Amino acid sequence: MKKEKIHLEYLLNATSKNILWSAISTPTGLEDWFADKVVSDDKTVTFCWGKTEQRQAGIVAIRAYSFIRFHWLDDENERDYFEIKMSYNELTGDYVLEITDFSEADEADDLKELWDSQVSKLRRTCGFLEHHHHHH
Repeated sequence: MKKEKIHLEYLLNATSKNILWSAISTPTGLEDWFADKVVSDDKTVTFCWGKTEQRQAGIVAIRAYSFIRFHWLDDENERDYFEIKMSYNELTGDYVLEITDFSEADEADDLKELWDSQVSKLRRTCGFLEHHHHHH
């Protein structure tokens, strides 16, 4: 009936730094692994695919890599809110990666398939292998 808030934890190896998801705050960082092209402006990110249909999303809050929040200019206040944290474990070297998503009970089954698919796979690949495929 009402969406559930879920923080999804991914274990990233000590080889990988903060720059992974800290890249999404900058144009050249984001378009390196997101969309065809990303043209930025002050406090607004403009995504450009094939010159037909280009989108904009404003930042809510951010600090280095401890947390970063994106939210659309079209979706000003409803359900399109996602944020990404990462923290450096000084006791081992590896990163704890925490993404805040909203999903219904029926959709949480998909997100838990994405949970087990990623957390088990990062171990056997030793680093990264992305399978949280583009839905919404």
